[PDB]
Amino acid sequence: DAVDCSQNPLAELKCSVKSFEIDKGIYQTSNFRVVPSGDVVRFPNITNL
Amino acid sequence: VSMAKTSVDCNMYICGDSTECANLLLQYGSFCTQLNRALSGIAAEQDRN
Repeated sequence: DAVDCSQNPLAELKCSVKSFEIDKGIYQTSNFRVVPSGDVVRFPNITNL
Repeated sequence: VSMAKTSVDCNMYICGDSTECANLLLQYGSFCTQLNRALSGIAAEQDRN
């Protein structure tokens, strides 16, 4: 048998606890974050020329 | 009969958005995982208490 650890939330837990069978309950399997979008770059107005 | 149910994001703490750091953290194995279990265990007791 085999588990694709990226398929779904269930897969993550199974891989995380290293088991093909889970008894019951609530489990934290990973952290998460939101990915930033575009870039914002800012430089000074007037310089010497 | 209780204390704060604290939690720590290991990766966030060690590696402030650094890919190189993360690679240099993974080389240490289950370090983050072990810490997570310990903190979770405490919070669980805080509920029972």
